[PDB]
Amino acid sequence: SSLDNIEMAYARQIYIYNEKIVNGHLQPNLVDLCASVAELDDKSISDMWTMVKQMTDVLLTPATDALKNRSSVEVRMEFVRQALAYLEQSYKNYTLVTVFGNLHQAQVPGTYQLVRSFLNIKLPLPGLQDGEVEGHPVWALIYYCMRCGDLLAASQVVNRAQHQLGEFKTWFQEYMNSKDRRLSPATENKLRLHYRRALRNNTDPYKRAVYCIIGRCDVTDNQSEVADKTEDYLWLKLNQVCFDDDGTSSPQDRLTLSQFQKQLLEDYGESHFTVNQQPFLYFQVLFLTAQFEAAVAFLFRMERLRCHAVHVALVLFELKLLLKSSGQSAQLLSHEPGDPPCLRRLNFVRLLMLYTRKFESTDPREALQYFYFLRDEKDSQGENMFLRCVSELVIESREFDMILGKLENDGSRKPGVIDKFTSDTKPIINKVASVAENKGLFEEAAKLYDLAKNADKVLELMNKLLSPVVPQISAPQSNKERLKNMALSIAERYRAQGISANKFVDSTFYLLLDLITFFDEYHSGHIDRAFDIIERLKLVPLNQESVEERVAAFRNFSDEIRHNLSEVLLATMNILFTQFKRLKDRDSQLRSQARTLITFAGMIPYRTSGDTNARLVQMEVLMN
Repeated sequence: SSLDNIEMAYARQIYIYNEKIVNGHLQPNLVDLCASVAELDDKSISDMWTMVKQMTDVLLTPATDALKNRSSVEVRMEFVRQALAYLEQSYKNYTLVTVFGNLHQAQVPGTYQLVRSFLNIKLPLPGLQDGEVEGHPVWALIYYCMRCGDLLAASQVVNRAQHQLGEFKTWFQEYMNSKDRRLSPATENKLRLHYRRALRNNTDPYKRAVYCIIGRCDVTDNQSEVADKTEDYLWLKLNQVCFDDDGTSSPQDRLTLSQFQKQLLEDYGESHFTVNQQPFLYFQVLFLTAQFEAAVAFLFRMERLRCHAVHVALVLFELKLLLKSSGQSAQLLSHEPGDPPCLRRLNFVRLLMLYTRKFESTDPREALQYFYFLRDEKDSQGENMFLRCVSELVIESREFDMILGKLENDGSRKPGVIDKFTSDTKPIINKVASVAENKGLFEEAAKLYDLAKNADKVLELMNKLLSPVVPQISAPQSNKERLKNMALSIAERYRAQGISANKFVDSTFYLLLDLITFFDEYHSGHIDRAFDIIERLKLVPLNQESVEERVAAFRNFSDEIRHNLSEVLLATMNILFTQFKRLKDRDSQLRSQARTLITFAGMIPYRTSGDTNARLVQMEVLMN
């Protein structure tokens, strides 16, 4: 098996997810099934799924293309709110463990008191301004209340520092009471002027940071003294991004979400974030900024972490969030000319195929579960992608019994892996059989048509396969022996089970087998038994009385039968010629039969009739 513990754990979740789809039961959320796998791995994987769950928990318009939803301002703003919520709750957890040692012992206080207990450890310094509030510097209290996502707690601190904060009291009030955490253009410019004029080059880093979080200003300043870690930097910038240009505000000192997204993907990039040691940190950077496709593409190239990237993509696919490439030939990560900037396309088919191809040779059962995600996908020619992957896997692996089921001698069918995806498995088996047929795998196709109980196609292909080998020697491990044996198996099973194709195809098949028996007795030297066979077949005439009706019947015999007339005539003539020598009136009728064959041969057009008729007459001459 090529699947490791986590990869296999994921596969089981896909098995469960698919089982519910097929049986029309209440379908549990895939993200939840996948998140439970993090228990078997580090906290990075648990944190990844926690983030993914929150970033994809947004309100989407139903029955709508992912591009329309992903491009709407409502959805884009909700991604930011979900990212800010995650980053704020994450920091509040870091504060709970800092004060209580671990999240277990926190068993809860309000944000204001929690921050106070936190500053005892965080700030057990000179530059701070505007005094304290109940023992701790006011701006540190405000910043960390905001960093924990509790604006009400921050306002309580402001309400207790009205004295020295000045006009910031009313600015924070408007900010908190605004629905989108945004000041009015007039108050924002006022604050911005106040920041540039006075509070720039200030000694209280918390004051500067709080000011331009509220004012969404100094966007090139990362406030590193207080927002020293990557998540603090994401939280800061996401609080400052402006989505669309309203046409009235000044663009100076403004950070749009598009720029910020392109700064992290293009300008900074993998290298900046110490990528190999902390690939999940860059994945978080991309995913928290709603660059889902680029995030998946990035993590997918980390082959040790590829399963995580694939199953995040499956969640995005199932939630109708994923932006998919139009074609299967595009790169893994691409973009279309009319898509908004920073929105990218993921080649979903390619990503899934590259993943299954790692293990479909050793674990075909699992690969089939992942193929089912392509049941609604179509290839460049319009074929169902799930059936195409199934057909190719079946044909290339030759695991016909396991995947498609096993036909038993009594006509029953043992279920296969395919039975887990439907109850009407016959059309799928037939489809795979046709694919094998178009590829020239006629023996394989016939077996598959037999599994599908498609008698017309089985005997059609067997006629095509038997016809060339009818006169050949049934040598061990030869093509004729193999084809003859599977023809005898079919004949026996079909006779016992009462199965029959259309009369024309059906009679051709059993006549081809009867001729195979004729030649085998002939090649084995059983001249008399061979003669008894061909006579009972009433195929060629042995007396002038039967010549006319044999010529008539030959006009409706299949090309497969007509192709073998030459060898039937030669072998039959040699039988009469052999029986003639062994006598040395038995002669009159023996040479009369030979002359009947020549007469019959002359009235019938058949392959190689010139050289054959010559050889027949040459044997007759050695009898008269």
